[PDB]
Amino acid sequence: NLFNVARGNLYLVQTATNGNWSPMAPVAAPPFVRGGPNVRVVGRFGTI
Amino acid sequence: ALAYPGRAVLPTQTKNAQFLSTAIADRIGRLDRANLIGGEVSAMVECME
Repeated sequence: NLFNVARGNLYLVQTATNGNWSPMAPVAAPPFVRGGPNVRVVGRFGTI
Repeated sequence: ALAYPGRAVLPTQTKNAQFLSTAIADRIGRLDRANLIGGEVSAMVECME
């Protein structure tokens, strides 16, 4: 992190929060993981 | 782009994209570069295209 490189994955949820916020160290729980319930992995090329 | 249908970008459900999504990924480029001498041109490459 001293060399402007972050480890770990990246979330793109929205939140309309007014209070404190920190993308570096989010105190709250992650919204989901890869093997979790109702979550699904996209295939190759993201075909809509 | 015409050489390598495996390198296609498949944005939407094109009917071509219905076919090109079935493409096995490691079926592309060279497979056996049968070279003999380092620094000299390879004798016989073996590529899928």
